[PDB]
Amino acid sequence: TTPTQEGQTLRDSVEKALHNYFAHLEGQPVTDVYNMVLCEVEAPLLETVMNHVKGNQTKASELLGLNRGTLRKKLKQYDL
Amino acid sequence: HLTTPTQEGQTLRDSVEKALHNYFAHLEGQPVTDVYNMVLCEVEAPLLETVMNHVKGNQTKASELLGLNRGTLRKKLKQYDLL
Repeated sequence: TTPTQEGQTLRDSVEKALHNYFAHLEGQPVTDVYNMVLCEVEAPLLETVMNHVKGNQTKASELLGLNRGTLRKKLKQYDL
Repeated sequence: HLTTPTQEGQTLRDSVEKALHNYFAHLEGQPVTDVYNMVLCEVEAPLLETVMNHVKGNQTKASELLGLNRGTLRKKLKQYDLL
């Protein structure tokens, strides 16, 4: 009923977070942007889902629509 | 820096934390699937377009920044409709 903002949607959070990163660079060699960015999304993504199902990795997999192996593969890339 | 009423900039990783805490809180219990594609497709989408403007359509230079080959970039570039 009072004044209230919208809610930075995940798509808009990236877009404006990236955009502000392509201004503090202003021309300098930067490679592996996809792997760097995916990493900073894939870690929090992976470990936030592991809370909600309390680490039950069988239920973690059904959420992301992944496979247990594929899940535990990326899972093992961060923290067992 | 900003010594003027200004908040702390959501570092991208933090932004992923909050949007999923918030996401899952409103779905605690409902069978949700394909969150990996769904999040990925919501990160790759801006990521491609945002870079695809830093160098103005030059896909060759897009792959030199992103770090993909002109064939993973391309088939991805059009997954999120940027051919």
